[PDB]
Amino acid sequence: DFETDESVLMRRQKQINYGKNTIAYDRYIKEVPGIHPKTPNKFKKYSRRSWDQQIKLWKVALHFWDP
Amino acid sequence: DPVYKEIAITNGCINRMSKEELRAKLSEFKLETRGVKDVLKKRLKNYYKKQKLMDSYYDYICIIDFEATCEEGNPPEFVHEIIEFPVVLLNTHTLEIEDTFQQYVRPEINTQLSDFCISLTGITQDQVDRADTFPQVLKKVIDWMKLKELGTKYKYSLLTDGSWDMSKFLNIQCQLSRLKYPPFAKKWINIRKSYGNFYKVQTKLTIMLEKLGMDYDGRPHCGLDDSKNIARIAVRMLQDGCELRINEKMHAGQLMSVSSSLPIEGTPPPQMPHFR
RNA sequence: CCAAAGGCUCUUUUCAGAGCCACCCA
Repeated sequence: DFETDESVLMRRQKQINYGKNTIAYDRYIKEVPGIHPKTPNKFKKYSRRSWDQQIKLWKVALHFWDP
Repeated sequence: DPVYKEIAITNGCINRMSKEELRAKLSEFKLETRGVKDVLKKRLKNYYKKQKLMDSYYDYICIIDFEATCEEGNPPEFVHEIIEFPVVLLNTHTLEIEDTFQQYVRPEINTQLSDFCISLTGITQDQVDRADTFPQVLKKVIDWMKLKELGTKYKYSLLTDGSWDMSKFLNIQCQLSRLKYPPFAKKWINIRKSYGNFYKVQTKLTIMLEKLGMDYDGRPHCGLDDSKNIARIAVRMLQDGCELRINEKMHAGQLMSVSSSLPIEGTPPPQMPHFR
């Protein structure tokens, strides 16, 4: 079973948007896998600690198109 | 503000540094170089933040660490009575211990200290036998704070290593002595909670000093000494740029957290509580 | 699979910041 809660999905999506609304993210999609940063799947069931961490590692990763 | 943008970026940059790299910059800027990796990351981040950004704060902080009657095995259902009441006055501007107060307390029920208690705390039966009762010592402690002009001329707060000195020890001691829990003691700073949030690292006074590269000074479990060592920790945290805040309170005889989202809490001047 | 993960919560300081609970207090 997956994540159904709308409020959780919405919060996660906003977090993802924060990452996608970066230019490193657009640099990424211009150019471009296994190391390529993959966007966290919001419908997946994850603990708060795990979801946030995945989002943290993902956002750091996208700056491979920055400092 | 755009300058915070620049900070968040340097923060990430400091997040990826190794211990030596961290230890290197701090040395370079002539700052404290001791402490675990997390302590240093934090120390270095505040240096920048501080640099790239260029009171309402407490003038003094009273560090208090009670010692109480105890028993071997440390049973959960034990009725503790305070036997040592120390107070260490920390000047936040000067960042030095200005003065101290220490008194032993003679317990009314457990009149005889167990052997475990005597060896643990180092407080002897003679010291307690000739000591005063809690209400009397509380009176003297309050008169001492009044002489320091705490709450009137100076903004201050109580600070403890944990939440039991206030929520448990002083709490039941008041019940035993039959007096109302003192209002000036209802809110306080739990240094452990702060330390954990600030540096991101259980919590024993002994572990907090260690992760800071500090050595304990004095006899462990001597109320005054622990208090003095806790002050060394608070000083260091203030120097590492942490704004210590009253973060826990007593409400309905129940422990509750104080929101870090509220203006700096000023503690009322001390007043001897009434009986009943 | 992997990766992530103590259970949670807030914020565009989001390459980031902040907090609650649990654990700890003689």
